[PDB]
Amino acid sequence: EKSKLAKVEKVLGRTGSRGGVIQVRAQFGRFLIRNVKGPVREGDILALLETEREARRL
Amino acid sequence: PKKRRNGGRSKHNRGHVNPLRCSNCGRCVPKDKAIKRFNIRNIVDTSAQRDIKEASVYSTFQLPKLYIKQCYCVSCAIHSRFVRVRSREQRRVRK
Amino acid sequence: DIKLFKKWSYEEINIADLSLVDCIAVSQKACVYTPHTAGRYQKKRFRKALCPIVERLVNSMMMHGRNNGKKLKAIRIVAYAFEIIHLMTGENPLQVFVNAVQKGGPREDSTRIGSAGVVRRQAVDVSPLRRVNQAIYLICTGARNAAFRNIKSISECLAEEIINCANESSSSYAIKKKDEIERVAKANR
Amino acid sequence: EKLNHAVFIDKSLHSKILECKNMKVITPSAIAEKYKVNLSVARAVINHLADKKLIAEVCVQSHSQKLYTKVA
RNA sequence: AAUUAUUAAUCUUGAACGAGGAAUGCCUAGUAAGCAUGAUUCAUCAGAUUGUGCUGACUACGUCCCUGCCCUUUGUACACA
Ligand SMILES: [Mg+2]
Ligand SMILES: [Mg+2]
Repeated sequence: EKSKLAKVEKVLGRTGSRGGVIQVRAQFGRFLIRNVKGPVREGDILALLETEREARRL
Repeated sequence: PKKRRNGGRSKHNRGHVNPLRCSNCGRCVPKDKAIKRFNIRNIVDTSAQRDIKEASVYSTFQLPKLYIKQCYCVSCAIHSRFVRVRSREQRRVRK
Repeated sequence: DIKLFKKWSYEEINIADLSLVDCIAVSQKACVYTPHTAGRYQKKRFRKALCPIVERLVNSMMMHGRNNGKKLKAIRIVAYAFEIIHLMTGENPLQVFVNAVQKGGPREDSTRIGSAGVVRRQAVDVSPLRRVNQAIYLICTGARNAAFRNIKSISECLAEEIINCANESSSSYAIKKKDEIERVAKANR
Repeated sequence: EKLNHAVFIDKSLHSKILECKNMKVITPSAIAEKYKVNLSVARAVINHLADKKLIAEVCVQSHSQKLYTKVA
């Protein structure tokens, strides 16, 4: 219900059956690997609701 | 016809070889013809593995592994892509 | 010294979110007297983020076939709506519309991923540009469907939708749709 | 679910419709909703109240939107 | 040459239809959609076609899941395939 903000550092690739998901690496200052819906750029900011979780590599 | 020199298995200087049973479909296959795979796996993945470390006594814990030694028949093996169909010249490439 | 509609300033308005700041534009080139600019905003990937925020709103009121291309009518509908928002709950009408944009979009969703051949409805995160697009779209449809076959005019419904959205009350079409998306996403991951 | 708006002003309803003058926002849709009168009536009472300067214009009117407010 | 009413003009009458099930089409910019108009056929008849302009959005900046076509390897008792 409360947000946490992270900074995107680079896009890695696109996942999903129809290619509608984006694989990124983000820093809050630990590093995490997250999976994003919608157009993104390096330097964007994401509001993460669940903190301790990741996505598998591609 | 006669598409393989060894006939699809490795038997020489013998009459009969006892069979085993497929790990996936239960079929009977002679031992010298099944494909053998020996897998060393982990109990849990790397994320749930470090949750067990910090909930543990002994302050230095090593999770045990698993040893399986699965065996398969030709049909139940190439449908799961442990083994693929190759070209005529590549069929001879071992190890 | 430039006002919107010659009445409202946007020289003291802030975002106060720090995530949508770079995505919605009230700044040097976006300061216009009237929301009619014949710009070319869909030629690159992100030039949509430089269009003035109020012009994006008027671009969405011309929907359902019967009203395609009627840009001047949409400018009038929004202009009178901003007047009502000022008359009751006396504040800067554009500041209220900024608050609605920041609260009307979901922060996460769910999508089908076949990672291991098995497909789940595993959840994902939403990008700031996607959040802004959703907020504008959800507000307009709520006002549009509220006024069909009703006494209240299109401009009165729009003003009531914007105030309720920025107040987090669950009487707006936007907030209850946002919560329905996030409830499913929470359930799935 | 039918509306049954009245199409004129009764003797009893005559005094009640004039309090509307003391309203934050004044528009035919709001007048008709509070007093259960037509919209053609709601325009008639605004024109009467506006000419005698009991109601203040909020901005320049249009032929499709006619909001007003109390004088103060 | 107007009856089976060519087409236009005036006064009356005032039906279904409250956004449409299973299915399915075309579209990424002055484009979709909305709006009209020139020309063809033409003694007289456009709800059609072929052009032209006016007002002018939302959404993506991808993918091989569905449908097609192409390439490589593999199997065939098919070659009217
Ligand atoms: Mg024998
Ligand atoms: Mg295919």
